[PDB]
Amino acid sequence: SLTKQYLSVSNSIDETVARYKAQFTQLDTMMSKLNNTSSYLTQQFTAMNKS
Amino acid sequence: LAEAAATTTENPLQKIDAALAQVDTLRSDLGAVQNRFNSAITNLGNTVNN
Repeated sequence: SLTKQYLSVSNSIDETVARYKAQFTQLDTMMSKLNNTSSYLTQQFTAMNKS
Repeated sequence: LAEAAATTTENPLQKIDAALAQVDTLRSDLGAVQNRFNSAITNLGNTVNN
């Protein structure tokens, strides 16, 4: 009953932790994309201004 | 206000278990709503990006 409730709450908590971490992972992938794009945009500006 | 007891009460388990059932049902509902909250959050993140 009590250690049982612990089993249940541990399980539920674990589900929640996986959820949070997964959200963070996807968000960071989006970050990767945008960072790369903006970085090459920046180099292009620097060169074409050096022009 | 609650009154005093003049006699011993019968079938107390048939009331305690009913109270426990009520508590279990409420806890189930509370746990459930969090899943909807999380699904909504994920969907909102996707929609915001789009």
